[PDB]
Amino acid sequence: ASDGLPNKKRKRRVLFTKAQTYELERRFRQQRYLSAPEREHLASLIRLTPTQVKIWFQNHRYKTKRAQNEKGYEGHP
Repeated sequence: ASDGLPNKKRKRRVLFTKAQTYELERRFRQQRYLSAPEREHLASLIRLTPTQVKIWFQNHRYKTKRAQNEKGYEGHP
């Protein structure tokens, strides 16, 4: 459901719920990038790891609205 899906694409995924997807998309509209004093505070506020938040903002800047998302695609980021 959150760590699994009945499809064949990617494999290994991340699939996050409505608190997690809310905060990540709302910084992706107003910002590009978010530095360590405020990025680690966003990960402690929402409850995730520093390495999964860092590579979420890495994979979202990658020509993303098609399945040509060549390096760093965890589903369809």
